[PDB]
Amino acid sequence: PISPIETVPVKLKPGMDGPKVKQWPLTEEKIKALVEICTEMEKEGKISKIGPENPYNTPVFAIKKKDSTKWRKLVDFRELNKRTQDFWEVQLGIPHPAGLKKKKSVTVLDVGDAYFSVPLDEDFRKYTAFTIPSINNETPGIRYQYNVLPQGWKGSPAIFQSSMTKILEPFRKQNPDIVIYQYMDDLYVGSDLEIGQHRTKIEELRQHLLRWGLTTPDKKHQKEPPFLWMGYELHPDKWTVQPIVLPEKDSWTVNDIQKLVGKLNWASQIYPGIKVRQLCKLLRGTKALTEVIPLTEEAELELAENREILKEPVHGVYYDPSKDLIAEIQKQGQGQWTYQIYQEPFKNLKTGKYARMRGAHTNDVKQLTEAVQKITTESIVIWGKTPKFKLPIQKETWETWWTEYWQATWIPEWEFVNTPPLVKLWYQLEKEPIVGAETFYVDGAANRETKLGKAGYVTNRGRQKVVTLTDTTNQKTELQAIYLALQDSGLEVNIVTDSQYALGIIQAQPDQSESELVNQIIEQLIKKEKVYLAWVPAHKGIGGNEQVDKLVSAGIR
Amino acid sequence: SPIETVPVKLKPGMDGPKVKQWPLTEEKIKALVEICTEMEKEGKISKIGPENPYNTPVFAIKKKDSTKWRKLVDFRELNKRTQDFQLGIPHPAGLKKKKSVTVLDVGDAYFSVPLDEDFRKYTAFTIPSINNETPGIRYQYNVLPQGWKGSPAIFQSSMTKILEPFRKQNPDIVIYQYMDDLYVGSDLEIGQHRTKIEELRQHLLRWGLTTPMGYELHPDKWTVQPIVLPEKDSWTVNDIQKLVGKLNWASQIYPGIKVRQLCKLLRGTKALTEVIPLTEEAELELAENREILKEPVHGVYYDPSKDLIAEIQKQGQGQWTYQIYQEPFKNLKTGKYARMRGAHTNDVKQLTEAVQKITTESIVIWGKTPKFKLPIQKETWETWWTEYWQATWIPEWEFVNTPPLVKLWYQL
Ligand SMILES: CCc1nn(CCO)c(CC)c1Oc1cc(C#N)cc(C#N)c1
Repeated sequence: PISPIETVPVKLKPGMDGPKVKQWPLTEEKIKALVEICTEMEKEGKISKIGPENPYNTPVFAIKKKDSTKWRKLVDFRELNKRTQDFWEVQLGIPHPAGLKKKKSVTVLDVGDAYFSVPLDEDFRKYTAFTIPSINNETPGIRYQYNVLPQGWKGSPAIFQSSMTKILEPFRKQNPDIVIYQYMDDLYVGSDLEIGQHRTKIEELRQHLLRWGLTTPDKKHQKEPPFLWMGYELHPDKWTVQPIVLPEKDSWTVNDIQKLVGKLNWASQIYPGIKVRQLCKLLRGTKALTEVIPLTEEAELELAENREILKEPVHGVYYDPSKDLIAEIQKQGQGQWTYQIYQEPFKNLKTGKYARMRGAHTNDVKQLTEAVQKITTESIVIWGKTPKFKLPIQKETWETWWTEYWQATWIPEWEFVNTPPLVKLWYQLEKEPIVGAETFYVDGAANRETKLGKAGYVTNRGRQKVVTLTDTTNQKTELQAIYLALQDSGLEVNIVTDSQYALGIIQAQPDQSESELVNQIIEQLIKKEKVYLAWVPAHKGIGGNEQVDKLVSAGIR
Repeated sequence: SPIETVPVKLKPGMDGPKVKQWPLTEEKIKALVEICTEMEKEGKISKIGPENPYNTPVFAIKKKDSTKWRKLVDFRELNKRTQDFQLGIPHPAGLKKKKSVTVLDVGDAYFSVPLDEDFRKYTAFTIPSINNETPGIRYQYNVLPQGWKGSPAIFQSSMTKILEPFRKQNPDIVIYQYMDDLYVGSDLEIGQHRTKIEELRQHLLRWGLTTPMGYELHPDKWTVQPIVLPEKDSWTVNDIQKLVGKLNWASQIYPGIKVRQLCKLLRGTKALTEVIPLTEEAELELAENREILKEPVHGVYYDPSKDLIAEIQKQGQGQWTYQIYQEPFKNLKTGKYARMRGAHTNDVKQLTEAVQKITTESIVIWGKTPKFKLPIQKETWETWWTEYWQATWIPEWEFVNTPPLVKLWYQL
C-alpha cells in the first residue's frame, strides 16, 4: 500500500535547482527489464508517467543478482542528493541490549516494503524524474517520477522514520505500558502481559498499522528467539555477542590483526577481561594491509589470554528499572582498565574496558577517574541514570589526591572494594624546603639550529656537573638536568629549576609516561625519601640559576 | 495573541545551529516531556518534522528557592549566529555603582510576543529518550524563546512601556535588561530597596509576568583583591625566590614594579632554608610594590569590540580565584570565591557556583558574559554542570590545564 499519512514538505538547497543528468544509452536486455519493473511499480502507484514538460532527470540502471536471472532497478541519486536539503538525523544512538528492560513477552515486526509504502511530497516528485531510454537513442524514453520515498534518496530514511513516529503516536497514548522500539524498518514490541493479551495487543497494533498502509508479518511469519540483531544474539532473558571465531593462523597480516582487534573490542561488551593493548601496538606504523606482522611474545600471551576468556560462552542479563546499577572497575595493567555493570551481584548486564590517554604523563588516580567518567556517560545513555561505583582505591588516597590537585574533579557515590591491584600514589613532593638537604640548582639549554644541548647543576655544597646532549630540545634538557640532580643526590634533595614545563609534569605525581626520560625521573622519585621542587624565573640575578645557565649555555649559544 | 512579528535574519552566509543533544537522565527527560506537552497545549511550541535539520541542546534545571523543574535551552550557537540582537540594549555604567542590585527573572514575558514565522525553524530542539528506544521528540518555538538574545532585543519596546511609570517615579533607580533578567539598582536603604522591588513586581504583574526577594548583589562592596605579598620577620632563600617569581610575574601587569633590590639578595648557591636579612633598600621596593598592587592597574580599559575572558584557579579549602581580561595579564578585574556552607565535598558544585557569580558580575559591570577557561575535564563538566546550574543563561567555556605558577601568583 501507500500510507494515507500527510506528506513531509521537502525542498532543494537554497540556491539550487533539480538534477538534469542525461541517460546513458542502455542495452536491449537492460531496457526490457526496466520497462517491466517500472510497469509493475506504476501499477502499484509507486511511480507515474510524466509529460515532456519536466526537465529533470536522474540516471537509471539495471543489474541482475546471481544464482537467479531476475533483474533489479538501480537509480543513481548522487546528484539529486547533493541538491536535496539536509534533514535531521534518524537517531543519535542504537539501543544497547543491556538497556533492554525485562518483559515476559517480546515480538519483532518488520515493516515490509518500508520506503515504498510512504508518500513523497507532490511538489518534490517532479525532481525524481528518470528516463528508460529507447533502444539506441531512438526517440524519447518512457519518463517516470516517484510518488513514494525512493530507495537511495537522501530524505528517505528520515521521512520514513517520522511517518512511523506519527503513525505510532495514538497507539502509544492508548497503551502507555507497552514498549516499542523503532529501528530502520524493524519494530520491536515488549509487554509484561501473559501471551494471550500480548498477541491480542500485537494484533491490534498491526491492524492500526495496516489501517495506515504498512504491512507486517503475521504470527507464523514473525521471527523467533534467538534474534540476531546488529551483532548481538538476543534471547528473552539474556543476551550476548554473535558467535566470535578467533582465526587460528600462522603469519598474521595487518588486515588480520585489524579484524582481530575489531572482534575483540566487540566481544568486550560482555566478556570481561579482554585485553587488546598488545595487539594494537603491532598496528603502529603499519604502512601496509597485506604485510604480515610477526607477533611479539606479549601479543601471543594476550591473544592466548583472550582465547581462554572466549572459550567459555558468557551471557548478559536485562535491565530492571526498580534496582540500582552497580559498576565495578579493576586495573588490568599498564593503562588498562575493565569494568562490569550489574544489579544483582555478579549477574552482569554489561562489561567494558578503558585504555585511553597515549601516556601524556598520568597516574592511576587520573585514569581511574577517567574510566569512572566514561562509565557514567554510557550509563546515562543506556539507563537514564548513574551507577553506584565500587573502586579499588582507598577513600583516603582519593581525598588526598583530589584536595591537592589543581583540576576540579568529582566521582559520584562510590565505595572502596579491596580488589588488587589497588590504586595509589607512588611518591609525594614536599610542601616546604628540606632543612639539611643538598640544594641542586639545575638548568638546561639547547641550540635551536644544531639541536645540541647541555644539562647540569651546581649545589650549595659546592658540587657541579654538566652533561652534553645530542638531538635535544629545551624541554628535554630541563628534564635531563632534574634527572641528573636526582641521580647524584640521595634520599633527601631540594631542587630548583627554571622550567615551568618540568615543574608541571612532576607536580602531577605521574607514574607513567610516553617519555623514557620522565620514566627515569619517576623511577628515581620513588627511590627518594624526601624531594622538594621549586621554581624561579630564568635570566634573573638569581643566585644559582644565574650560574648553571653559564656552564650549560657555554658552547651551545 | 499574535502581533506584527519582527522579521529576524541570520548573519549573511551563516546557517542555523546543528548542535547535538547530550544524554539526559530519565528524571530530567520526564520533567521536559511534562513541561513541553504543556507548552504545546498553550501554543508556545509545536512538533516538527525531519525536514527541520536544526537543533539546539535542552536541559532541565532548578533555580535557588525553587523545587520545580525548569527548561533551559542552550541557545549559545543561535545567539552567535544572530545580531540582529542590529538593535541591541545599551548597558548603563551606573549599575556597578549602586549600593544594591536585585536580579528579577522576566523570561515569562517573552511567551506573549509571537516569533517571526520564517525564523521559527532555527529554534528547533529535541527531547531524547533512554537507550534510544524512541526517536527524540522534536519541537520549535512559535513565541519568543527564553535564552535567545533576540527575545530581549525584540521585547525592548514593550519593556520600556511597562517600566515607564516606575522609571518616572524613581528616576534614580537603574534598570538593566540582560537576556531573561532585569537588574535593578538603587542607593536606597535595604528596606526601601526591597520595597521598591516589590512595587516593581506589581507593575510587571499587571502585564501577566509573575516576576518572583531574588538574589541581592552589592557591587559597592566589590573590591578587586590584590595579588598579596607576604609579611614575615625573617625570610629564607625559598621565600625570597617565591617572592621574586611572584613579582617578576606581576611586573608584566603593573609597570611600576621593581625587583632589582630584592634579586640582589639572591646571589650565590645558598641552601633554600637559609635565613637572609633584607636590606633597607629591598624593604622600600617591597613596600612600594605592595602599594602599587593595592590600586587597580594603570592602562587596562574595557574594549567593547573584544570578548571578555575569565580564568579560574582552584586554591583548595573551598577557595577559588579568578581573573577577567580581554588581553592576558591586562586584568580588568580579579576576585575570589569561597565555598558556601554545603558544597563541603564538591569541586564541580563550587566551580559552577563560581562561574555563575563571575558571570553575574560581568553582566553588571560590562553587560556581557565572559568566555571561561575551566580547570576541569570537559566530559566531567559536561556530565555535571546542570546538576547545580541555576542561571537562565549559559556563558561560553573551554577546558584548560592550570599552570602551577599562576595558582601561586593569585594564591591568597
Ligand atoms: C522490547 C524489545 C525487547 N526487549 N527485550 C528484553 C526481553 O526481556 C528483548 C530481547 C529479546 C527485546 O527484543 C529485541 C529484538 C530485536 C531484534 N531482532 C532487537 C531489539 C532491540 N533493541 C530488541
